[PDB]
Amino acid sequence: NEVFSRPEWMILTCLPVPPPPVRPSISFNESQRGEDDLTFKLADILKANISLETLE
Amino acid sequence: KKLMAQIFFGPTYYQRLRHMVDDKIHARARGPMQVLTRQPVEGRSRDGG
DNA sequence: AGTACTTGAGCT
RNA sequence: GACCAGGAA
DNA sequence: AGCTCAAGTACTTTCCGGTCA
Repeated sequence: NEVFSRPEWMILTCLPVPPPPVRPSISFNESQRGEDDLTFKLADILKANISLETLE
Repeated sequence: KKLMAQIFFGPTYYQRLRHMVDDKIHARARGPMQVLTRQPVEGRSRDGG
């Protein structure tokens, strides 16, 4: 569909980052974060992206 | 008055089981909500839906 | 828990 | 709160 | 090399103790 889904868009170049309510930090007491699994996976993605970016 | 029937009647070992009702009974109408889903939390203990 | 489809790999 | 494990009409 | 299959896969309920940042 030329408007809503072109094939090129099956490929990712820009990664939408979901906001905290999707990946909320379940924060026991106060001096202890407790971030959500997705927040980590994104962190990884971010990191992995920076290695590649500086590497080239 | 006498019962018209005769009854089977005697000792029989019975056991008190760990399921007691005031440990079971539960009610809720507005109350603690999950964080992720914002739906009611689970379990009598936690005061769930 | 047995059947589903679908994947997979090996043989002639 | 994830996750694992065990036990009930 | 390709092409056939058997043998490979994941997938198909209401209640009420541990370890993990």
